[PDB]
Amino acid sequence: IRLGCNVSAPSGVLERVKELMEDYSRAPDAKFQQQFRHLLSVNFEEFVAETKERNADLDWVNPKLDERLQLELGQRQLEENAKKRLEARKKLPTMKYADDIIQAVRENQVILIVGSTGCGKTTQVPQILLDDAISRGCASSCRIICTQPRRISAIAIAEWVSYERCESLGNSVGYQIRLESRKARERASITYCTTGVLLQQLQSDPLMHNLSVLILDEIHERSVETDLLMGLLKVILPHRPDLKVILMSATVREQDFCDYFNNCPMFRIEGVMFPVKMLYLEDVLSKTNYEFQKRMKHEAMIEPYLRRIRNSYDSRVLDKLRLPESEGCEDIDFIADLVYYICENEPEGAILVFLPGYDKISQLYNILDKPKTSKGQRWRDHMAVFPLHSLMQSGEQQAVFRRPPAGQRKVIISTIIAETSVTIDDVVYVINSGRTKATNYDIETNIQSLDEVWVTKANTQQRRGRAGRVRPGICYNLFSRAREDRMDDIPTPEILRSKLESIILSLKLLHIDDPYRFLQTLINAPNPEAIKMGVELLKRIEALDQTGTLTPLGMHLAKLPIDPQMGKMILMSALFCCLDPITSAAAALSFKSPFYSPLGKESRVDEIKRRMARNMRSDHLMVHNTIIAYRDSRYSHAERDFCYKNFLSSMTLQQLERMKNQFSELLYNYKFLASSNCKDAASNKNSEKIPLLRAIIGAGLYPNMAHLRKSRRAIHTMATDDGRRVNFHPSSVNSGESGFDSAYFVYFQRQKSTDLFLLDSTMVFPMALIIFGDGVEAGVTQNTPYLCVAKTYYFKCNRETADVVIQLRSNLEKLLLKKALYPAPIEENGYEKQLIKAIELLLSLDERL
DNA sequence: TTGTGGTGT
Repeated sequence: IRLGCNVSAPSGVLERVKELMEDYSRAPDAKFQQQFRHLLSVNFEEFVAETKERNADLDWVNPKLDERLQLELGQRQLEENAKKRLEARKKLPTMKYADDIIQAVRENQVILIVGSTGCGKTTQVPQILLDDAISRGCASSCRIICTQPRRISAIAIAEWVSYERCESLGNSVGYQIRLESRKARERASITYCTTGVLLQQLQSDPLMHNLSVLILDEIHERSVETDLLMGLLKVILPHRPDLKVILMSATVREQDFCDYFNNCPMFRIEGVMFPVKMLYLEDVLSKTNYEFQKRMKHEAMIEPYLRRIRNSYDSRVLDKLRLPESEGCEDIDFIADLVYYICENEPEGAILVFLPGYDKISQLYNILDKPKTSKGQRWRDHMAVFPLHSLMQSGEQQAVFRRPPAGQRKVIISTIIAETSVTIDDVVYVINSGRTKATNYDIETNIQSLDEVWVTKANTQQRRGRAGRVRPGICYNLFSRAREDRMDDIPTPEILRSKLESIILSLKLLHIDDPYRFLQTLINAPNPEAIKMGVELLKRIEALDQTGTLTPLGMHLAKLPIDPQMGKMILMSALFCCLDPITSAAAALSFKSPFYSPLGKESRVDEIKRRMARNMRSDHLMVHNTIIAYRDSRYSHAERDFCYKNFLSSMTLQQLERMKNQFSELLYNYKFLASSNCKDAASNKNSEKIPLLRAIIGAGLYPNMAHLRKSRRAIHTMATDDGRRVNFHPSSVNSGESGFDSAYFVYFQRQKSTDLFLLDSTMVFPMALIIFGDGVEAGVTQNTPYLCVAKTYYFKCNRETADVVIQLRSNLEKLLLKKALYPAPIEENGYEKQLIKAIELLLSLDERL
């Protein structure tokens, strides 16, 4: 055992802490206690009955509305706005099947519609089912929900389908996503939403009584939400005979879904696209004759393929495919030559180059921008080059989407972001390096890593169509055809890679009490070791009790749109009056940092972060400071200048602000706050006290802790509580810093790439860890009296302080248990406020003099 | 000294 610094407190302070605890301990309407007890008392049978009663609205129809819409449809079909738009809609493949689709839905509860881009299924299939019900004079009985993986999809598809109907948004077509909606009318309507919205609405309506038609789209992409929803439909659909489901998929393991729902009807709908010629590494080295130079394994794969094709390609081509570095992005200069080649031959069109990461995007960018070769210098001023990465500004500006200046060919160097989330319409030529990066989590060693990997067959299939949007394109694949056959079908479904805390807890509100029983029924069942490890985390933060049942705290957390650890942090912040800074830190960890990282500006950006951090040694507080500065710039009408100087995304910042206000209102709705403004003065009386902030930030991120032993920019010896060596990720404001007031840090995310990195961190103090943590005991190890936390970090503490801190932790526990069962804001002068003021005092001892 | 991508009445 190694002993750390002294946490003992002066007599005057311990005297006051004790006086305050005694005030608190002298204390003597909850609908929520009734709601919580009622959830736990019903079995599943009673749960299904009761929800049927509260969501009855769709048992009611409006014949005057049925008729009036039946009438306005037939009437407006003779006008000239429609009948051209009906006629151009009849050009889409999906419409050929309308009557066969209507019949399949009528005769079956679940059916599957399989089709690729341009078949129109997403825009057309809702309109078909809706205009049918209108025409038969049912319009008021028809309410259609169509889920989408991505926010942008949901809006744009909803604006489009609305235009096709000669209506503004908000009438028969609407969209709802997180914190934004243009809702359609209540009946006879189509609603596009993100898959997550539909899941949250299950809490109020777990059997989907408020919809007549559910349409899941892009289920082949295997997002966590659509996998969950399909599992949950196996539970729901037996109790909902009148409910109609349409599954929708690309042709990517489409049988998996047809299998999963009995053997249900499957429509295949032919695509609309310009053909994109597929070439491989043999075909590229055949055209450009590029020459390489500056395990095997690889020899075992390629040689058998070379034999079958030996008379279809030159012997020097086949000899190049034997080089390990011929495949992928290992040689950037090779890719550079391919871009130059397409500039020389081939018609005008944009090149989209798929490389795995930020590192490789910079390399090709520098080679294309500052060319060393003569051919590159020829082409340099004739290319308009956009790097495209989730961290770079180009995605959020207008340039990369528009066609380039005349005489310039647009070359986009992108990550997998250009596969779906971001689409550029003028791309005619796709260079697919075949390499992407992946996050893997090893459950055994508890290390998440970020590794370069080969893409899957589905990735390549998708990237090919990115060349076929405008005219016939070409897709250049920088791997052999032999590699393709070794590639997996689809990427590992997201749920097999994901932390299960949030899902497990969420199921409890749906009266799915056994996560092992339920999660096993998905298309791909998660490792039960991941389920257990999720249950254990929820038990650790006391969202589930020892027998695994929901606690009152856990029902609250289950009701916040954030992971349960950060939901708990936000609650603490209400009780401890730091609401504005803590919700900023919470919102940024859930979504993302506002900082761009443009090419070449890295150190300029490390400077801006360090500046905004205001020497507080916290990535999380640093973001809040940024949001404070952002707000002040709008009050100053300086906003746009402010975002340019500091390399900040205004789209991200406004989104953080929306998330924060959402957490404000929910907590105010739950009676933890007196005001739904996250800037409200009562809620923020502590928001200036930085040790209190670090304590609450730590309360959320515990138990992720690190200890720093070294010196030198500076060099760091640091290890997590598990013993493993780590460093601050170079993008964290703590990288290379020295002169920390404390040797302890908490972090949200640890990731292995070229080292074991803490992606984000806050400097914390031992007294805060002890109060809000667990594994606390007092003792004597050598001849020193100690106080520990997590049975890991042992601190010198005299006995008077240990006996107070431990009495303090008991009262804090008793308090939280009360506040969760009987929600009500902490009264400013009451008994509860005394215990808060006791903790404020003890934590304030670590203030910087 | 370095960062695949989604998302939550």
